[PDB]
Amino acid sequence: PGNHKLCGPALSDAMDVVCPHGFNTLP
Amino acid sequence: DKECSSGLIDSLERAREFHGCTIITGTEPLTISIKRESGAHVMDELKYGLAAVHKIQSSLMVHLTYGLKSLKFFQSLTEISGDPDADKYALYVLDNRDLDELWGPNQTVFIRKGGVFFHFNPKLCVSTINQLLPMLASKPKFFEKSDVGADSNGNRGSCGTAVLNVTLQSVGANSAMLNVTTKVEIGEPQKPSNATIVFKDPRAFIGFVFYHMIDPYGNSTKSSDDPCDDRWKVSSPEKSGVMVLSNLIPYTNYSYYVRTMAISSELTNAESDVKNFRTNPGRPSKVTEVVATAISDSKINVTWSYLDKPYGVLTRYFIKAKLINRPTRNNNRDYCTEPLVKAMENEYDDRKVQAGMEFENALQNFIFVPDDENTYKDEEDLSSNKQFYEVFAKELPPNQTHFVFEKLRHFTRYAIFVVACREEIPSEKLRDTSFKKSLCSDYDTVFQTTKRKKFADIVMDLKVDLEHAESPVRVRWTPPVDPNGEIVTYEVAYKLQKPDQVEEKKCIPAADFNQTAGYLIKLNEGLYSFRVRANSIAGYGDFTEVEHIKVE
Amino acid sequence: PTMRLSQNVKPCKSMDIRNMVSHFNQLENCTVIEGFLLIDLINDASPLNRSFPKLTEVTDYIIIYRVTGLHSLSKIFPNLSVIRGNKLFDGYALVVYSNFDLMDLGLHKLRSITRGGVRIEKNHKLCYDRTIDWLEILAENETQLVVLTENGKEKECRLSKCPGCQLHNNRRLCWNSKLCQTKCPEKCRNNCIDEHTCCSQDCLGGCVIDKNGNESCISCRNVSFNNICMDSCPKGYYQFDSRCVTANECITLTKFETNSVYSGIPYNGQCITHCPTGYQKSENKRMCEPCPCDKECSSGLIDSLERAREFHGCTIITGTEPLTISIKRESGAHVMDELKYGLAAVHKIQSSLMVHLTYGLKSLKFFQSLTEISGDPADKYALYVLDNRDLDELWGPNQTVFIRKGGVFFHFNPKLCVSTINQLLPMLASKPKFFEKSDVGADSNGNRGSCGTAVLNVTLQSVGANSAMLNVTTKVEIGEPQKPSNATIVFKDPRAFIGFVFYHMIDPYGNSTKSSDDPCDDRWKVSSPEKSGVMVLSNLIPYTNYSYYVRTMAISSELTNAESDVKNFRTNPGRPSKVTEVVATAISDSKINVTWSYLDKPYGVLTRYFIKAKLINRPTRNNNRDYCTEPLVKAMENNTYKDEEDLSSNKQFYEVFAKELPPNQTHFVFEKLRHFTRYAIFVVACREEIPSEKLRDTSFKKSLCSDYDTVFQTTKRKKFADIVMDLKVDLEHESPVRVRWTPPVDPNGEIVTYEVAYKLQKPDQVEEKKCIPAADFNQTAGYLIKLNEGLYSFRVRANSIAGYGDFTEVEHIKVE
Amino acid sequence: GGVYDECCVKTCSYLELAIYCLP
Ligand SMILES: *[C@@H]1O[C@H](CO)[C@@H](O)[C@H](O)[C@H]1NC(C)=O
Ligand SMILES: *[C@@H]1O[C@H](CO)[C@@H](O)[C@H](O)[C@H]1NC(C)=O
Ligand SMILES: *[C@@H]1O[C@H](CO)[C@@H](O)[C@H](O)[C@H]1NC(C)=O
Ligand SMILES: *[C@@H]1O[C@H](CO)[C@@H](O)[C@H](O)[C@H]1NC(C)=O
Ligand SMILES: *[C@@H]1O[C@H](CO)[C@@H](O)[C@H](O)[C@H]1NC(C)=O
Ligand SMILES: *[C@@H]1O[C@H](CO)[C@@H](O)[C@H](O)[C@H]1NC(C)=O
Ligand SMILES: *[C@@H]1O[C@H](CO)[C@@H](O)[C@H](O)[C@H]1NC(C)=O
Ligand SMILES: *[C@@H]1O[C@H](CO)[C@@H](O)[C@H](O)[C@H]1NC(C)=O
Ligand SMILES: *[C@@H]1O[C@H](CO)[C@@H](O)[C@H](O)[C@H]1NC(C)=O
Ligand SMILES: *[C@@H]1O[C@H](CO)[C@@H](O)[C@H](O)[C@H]1NC(C)=O
Ligand SMILES: *[C@@H]1O[C@H](CO)[C@@H](O)[C@H](O)[C@H]1NC(C)=O
Ligand SMILES: *[C@@H]1O[C@H](CO)[C@@H](O)[C@H](O)[C@H]1NC(C)=O
Repeated sequence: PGNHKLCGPALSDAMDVVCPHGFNTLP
Repeated sequence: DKECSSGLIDSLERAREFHGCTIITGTEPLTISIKRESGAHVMDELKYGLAAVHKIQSSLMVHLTYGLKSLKFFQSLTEISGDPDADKYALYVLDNRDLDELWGPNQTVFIRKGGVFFHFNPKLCVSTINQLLPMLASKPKFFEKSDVGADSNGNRGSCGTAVLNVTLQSVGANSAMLNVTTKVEIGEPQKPSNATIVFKDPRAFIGFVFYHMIDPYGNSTKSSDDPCDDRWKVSSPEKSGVMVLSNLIPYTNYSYYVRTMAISSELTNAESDVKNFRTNPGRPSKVTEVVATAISDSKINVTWSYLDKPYGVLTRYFIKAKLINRPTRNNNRDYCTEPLVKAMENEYDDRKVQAGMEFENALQNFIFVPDDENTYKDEEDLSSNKQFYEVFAKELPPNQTHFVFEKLRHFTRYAIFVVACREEIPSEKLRDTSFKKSLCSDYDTVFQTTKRKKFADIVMDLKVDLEHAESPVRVRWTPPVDPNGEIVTYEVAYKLQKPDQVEEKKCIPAADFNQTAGYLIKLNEGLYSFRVRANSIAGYGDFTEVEHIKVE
Repeated sequence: PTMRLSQNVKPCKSMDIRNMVSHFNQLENCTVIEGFLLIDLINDASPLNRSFPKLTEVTDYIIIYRVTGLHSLSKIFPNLSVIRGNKLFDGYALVVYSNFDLMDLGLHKLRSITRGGVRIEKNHKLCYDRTIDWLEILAENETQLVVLTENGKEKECRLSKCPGCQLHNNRRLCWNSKLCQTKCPEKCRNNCIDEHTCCSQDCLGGCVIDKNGNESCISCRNVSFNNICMDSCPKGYYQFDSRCVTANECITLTKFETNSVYSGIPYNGQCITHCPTGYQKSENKRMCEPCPCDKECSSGLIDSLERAREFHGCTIITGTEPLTISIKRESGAHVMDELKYGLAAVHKIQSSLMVHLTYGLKSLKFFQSLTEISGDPADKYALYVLDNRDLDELWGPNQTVFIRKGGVFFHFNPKLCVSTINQLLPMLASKPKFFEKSDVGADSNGNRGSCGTAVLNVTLQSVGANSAMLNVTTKVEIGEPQKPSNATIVFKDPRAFIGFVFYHMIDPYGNSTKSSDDPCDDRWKVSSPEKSGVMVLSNLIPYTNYSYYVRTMAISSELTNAESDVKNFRTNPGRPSKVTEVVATAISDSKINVTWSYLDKPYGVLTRYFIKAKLINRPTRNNNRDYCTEPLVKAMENNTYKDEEDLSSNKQFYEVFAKELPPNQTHFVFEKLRHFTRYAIFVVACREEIPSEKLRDTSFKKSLCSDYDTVFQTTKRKKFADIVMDLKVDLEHESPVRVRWTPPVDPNGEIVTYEVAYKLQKPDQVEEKKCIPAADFNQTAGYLIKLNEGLYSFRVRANSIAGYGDFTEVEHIKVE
Repeated sequence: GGVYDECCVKTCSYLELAIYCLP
């Protein structure tokens, strides 16, 4: 998909679908 | 013309003072500062007073007003000469709460000199200011920030409302649903087809809120002259674009409209047109004040009326008349010993949503790392002897509320019913076979009795007898067959054929008629005249003619 | 007392459970987490077969976000006891957000939240939520940061049975159907084994009690060291978030922030995170060296105080971007102190600042470190305050930060009394005497909230049952102040003043607050302005609770108005209402029963019921028609209060039954009335007499009793007796027969006619009857008769106004 | 950078969001 302006829970859903696994951890 | 004084209008009565003033003069500005406490009819009085004026000599000012929605009362106003408030401002508008509209849309005013002033107008609409641009004589390209408090006006009164299609799918006799066919993008659309209306965040969009009410004329306006109004029943917000209404009045003319609810910080909104519908012909109201009177032993007059709501259109009146089981002998106590006279009886709050908003933003930014025969149809039940109908039914047109009925059983109490009914509406005929029904209303009983007959079935075959002709005299007759109700006693009577003798009389039950069909008495020697009457459950009967015999 | 800690302390720094259940192994054996802890993005928490009771505390805060496959938070933490709240995320301490599988918490082991608040949100499946008391688990000071919603309990969660378990605020206190909540005695504040058995207050999070009777604190009130609790650390050991730590280990230890890993600073006896004002961390980064202190930072926007964390320690703010505090909050939370931490360093800034769309800001007081903004643009506006529905005041009385350029822009600040703005003038370069009209809303700010105005007094001076009048006690300094102090109500210009206005309403409870701004929804009645300070009410409902208040309507664009508080009074008794649904019912020819009620405003202490019954003349013979023609077969029927029922002249019946009855009664029964006579009936309620009335209104106006109205009833039909008597028949010698009797002494009303009847003893014969309108019966001393030859029997029945009387008995006669 | 700054403030795209999707 192209350009994005996601906000609200939509951004969380978009992140979840963009990758089903893997985040660098905060520390 | 009256060229009445300009100056301060601090209250409505001052406008009342200047009633009918076509012209207003006085170089001092016309100042409008009504602080009335929202008690309605502020606009009405203003028009009553000021609607006559067509031209203003000096400038005019308005500020600190309470409860004023607009200046629309200036119906006659045409132009402002603007004589100095100063030369800078022909018209001045400051700190006007609740104000949201200027002169009538089809009207155009002319401003003679200088500029205007518009700041601190929270409910006034910045776009509306530009409408004054052609009105000014100098024809400026736009009103500058110095003149327009754009950031200080309309911040919770925005107006860019996209029109919203809204249509029902159907309606019952008591309910309806609304289904906004216009599609709204809650997230940023990323440019799909059309998407004419949009919001930057689903959370900021509370949902659709529905307004509806009852209006036979379908002309109720959106706004109200009194800012406080409740004619519109208002419901809870929802986001599915569909709502269901219930507890509605059958076949009632309604009016409705919907609006978008969003955070106050958010300033985009959408809005629908005023639309109406009717709510199916429902159950009719039962007939009103039905009453009847007997015209004869065979005839009765029946009357009624329909004052209550029809809840549709009356297809036809339906009548049912029945013979109840005829009044029966009350053997509890004796007749004869005592006779009977044949008597008879008868604003929104956003706090919680925004609190969720910002906390969620911070969190996400932190986490991530890099009893009735309802057939109701005309019919008659005819007696076996065919002298009367034990039941009668009839359809009648809905344009007359009285009728007469005949060929009833001569003596009896009757039970009758009248009911109105509605049509087989197309919305219902598709499945009005799996019961459903409900076309016709319920009803109430009417009880009445017919009059007594021409004569009380005068007992016939009267004769007098004597055996072994000494033995007592005997009197014989055939019992009545058509008395007004059950016969209760026979009243035999006779007189001696001489001057000043009384004519005796008797009473007796139905005894001994089976044995010999006649009564006997050991009457003394002489010549007498004989007659008889009988009495039924309908009290007294009537007498027969005379017969004569000599005795010894 | 110095004493043992429960279980050995195995501390471990902050850890994050992310993307995998396996990462729980990282949390092995920790008695405490010296930091924050979180669990997120575990969609399939089913493999959680292992639990960890060893841990009992985590210091900073907890967040649980977007986890499914987990039922109750207790599944992972059986024994988590306390949150020390050393750092508070978004001010909160407990956070659980958007976790669909979460129906329960079940954390019946936690005992104290040391600071901040709790936040469980949009976890739909959650149930048994409100039964948890969170006001007890927080600190006793002002700490109301409880936020709970979005669970659909009204339909999805009706399972709140609980055991029977303690019940307060009209519902049980629970975690689920099994685990009931428990408060230890008010002396404790959650430092207890159970509801009553508590250790020393040093034992935060409860305690373990040794079988030998030795207490064992689960956590220390102040600090810990070597599995012991003490009030202060030994010399040479710095305090680190729960415990005493050497300087070297403090250096090895670290405290985390959103984008930093700061190492511990052993300084002035505490393992400091970063230096205070006037100090800077040395290039060795092992201690804080003194400085000046001054520090520069970039401008920007502050949306949440979490971002405000980033601005701590900045003495200067640069960048042409207008600074904008844009925070909001459910309540008046820690925002003030957290912003104190974040901004107390800044004293100078390059560009202007705006505040808008903000909630919960009590004031700008936290900016006291500021001294000058210097302006920059937000074009040509020095300071901007727009739509902040909680801000009311800016700074301390002595704090005044100069503004060199631009004009202020204040709007929609409904709780900010404008008088505060009038203070801002000397800090602006032009030192003007007034603001330009486009600068500050004259009514868009402070109008909705009181936030000020001068105090005022008033007292009711006299009252009637229908009227009252009031009188202000405060002074009024019209023009030049004639008498300073003692409250003034100053109006520098007499032309500005107009007059006092009074408000009032009906209020049984007397807690209507004050005038309401919105159109309609008003219930107060306003009054015209008046000068003397005294005004009169009338047409008031008697004996009713009324509420009122007073305020100076004279705005005249003058901002020093005054206002009074609400006050209450009661009208005088007045006059009682009429008795309701009064009904009288016949019981016998001499007995009646009457019932009533008083379903209306008493208008005074009801003191009695005035029962009165007056005998009325019975209906009399009407000479309109001769009633022999047809019989009237049956009867038809439809001021100074005083006692003393009365009896008849012949003493046969009561003539009057004016009686005293208490308000206690609702019905009464009557006896010894006369048959077929009509009685007019009253029942009137009466109030007490006012102390003033019994010495001022004695002569007249009474009004102690209500209005009388007539109810009517008849004694029924008389008994059968006394119809006719002395019946006998005789002969004149062809000779006429004569019959005799004496008329009834007290018939059912006056005799209408005699009704004689006779019958032969012949079988099957029906009798014959005749009337007599009393004729000259007694002049002839008997009625006259002519019959045929034979033997006969006779009867008579009375015919009177009440209709037919019964027949008298028979006797027989022969004629030849 | 923070997502709320990199998204919902100024535009962005998935390929930019992929920076976060690192196991
Ligand atoms: C109704 O829908 C039509 C398209 O079907 C659209 O052109 C029109 O603008 C809509 N009108 C309103 C008032 O929504
Ligand atoms: C009614 O709602 C449904 C979805 O519930 C939608 O598909 C349909 O288009 C709506 N009707 C109209 C006329 O838009
Ligand atoms: C609607 O019509 C009724 C009847 O003609 C009229 O009384 C009423 O004033 C009308 N209202 C509007 C808003 O047109
Ligand atoms: C009633 O309606 C019938 C047709 O159904 C018509 O013949 C008759 O004239 C009408 N009478 C009145 C009084 O309207
Ligand atoms: C009797 O019946 C006739 C015919 O239905 C009607 O015209 C008349 O009004 C009735 N009588 C009364 C008193 O209504
Ligand atoms: C927890 O501590 C025990 C010793 O008490 C140790 O054997 C075990 O390995 C530790 N847990 C882990 C996950 O290493
Ligand atoms: C504030 O100023 C007043 C005089 O206006 C002074 O009396 C007071 O001591 C000052 N307070 C502080 C904390 O400086
Ligand atoms: C109002 O009360 C004061 C005492 O509080 C009294 O001196 C004054 O006369 C009163 N006003 C009137 C008009 O009686
Ligand atoms: C105003 O009333 C209060 C009590 O409500 C009283 O303490 C005070 O002295 C009064 N002030 C004046 C000036 O009467
Ligand atoms: C306040 O008044 C309301 C009615 O307006 C009443 O329901 C409530 O109990 C009152 N509360 C108190 C504390 O008086
Ligand atoms: C009188 O009426 C009252 C009405 O409540 C009833 O309780 C009482 O028993 C009655 N007494 C008599 C003697 O009728
Ligand atoms: C009514 O009076 C009786 C006797 O005097 C007394 O025992 C009772 O409590 C009273 N009831 C009421 C409601 O006053």
